Amino acid sequence: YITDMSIEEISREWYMLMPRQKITGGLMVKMDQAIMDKRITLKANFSVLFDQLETLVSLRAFTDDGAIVAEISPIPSMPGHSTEDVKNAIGILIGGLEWNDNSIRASENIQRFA
Amino acid sequence: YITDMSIEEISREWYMLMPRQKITGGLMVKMDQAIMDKRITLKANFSVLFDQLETLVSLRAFTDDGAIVAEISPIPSMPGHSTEDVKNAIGILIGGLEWNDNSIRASENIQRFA
Repeated sequence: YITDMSIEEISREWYMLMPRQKITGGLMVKMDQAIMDKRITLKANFSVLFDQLETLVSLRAFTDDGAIVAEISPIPSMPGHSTEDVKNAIGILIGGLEWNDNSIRASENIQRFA
Repeated sequence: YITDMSIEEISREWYMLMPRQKITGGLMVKMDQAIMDKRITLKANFSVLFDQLETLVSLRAFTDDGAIVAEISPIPSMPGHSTEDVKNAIGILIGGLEWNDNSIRASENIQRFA
């Protein structure tokens, strides 16, 4: 099991100026269209089996000022999913952010297991 | 050499309310951020060689409305783009559009050669 976020930072209620979402694999992917020209920093809490991602808890995206603008949590009702599902939820999100000229950096673990 | 687009279509000028344009290779994807939940159809005029694509002249995207909301055109300063470039511009455009809950359909010719 791995962690990039304070139990606080993962339990922090957050909201969007311009809500967007996309449901993939077993993964909900939300992200605020309002954000542009910022650095976004990706932090995932997740589990691992045999040196590889096993299950995602939450990935959240922070700005320089530590605000969260996008999350990638499992589906509430129907969460079962693989890790190949995750790499895509991320491509998806990252893709959306970079459309608004934001530049993206990812947690170290996030790059090891994805 | 293939043409989904009547000359009027590929020549006509067109506008956006929430413009956004990414770059990839020698190609310039612009899209109107202001469009939500519309069906978009991709028509592309392009040159083919053998049984695969050669040079995009342009790819525009239309609502059932006939209005063009996106365009993947070759950058004038450097004009050269690649086959793979085009594959990327398109994926990028789908993705950027599909965030606004838009549904896409591609011309036969596009699906055939890309």
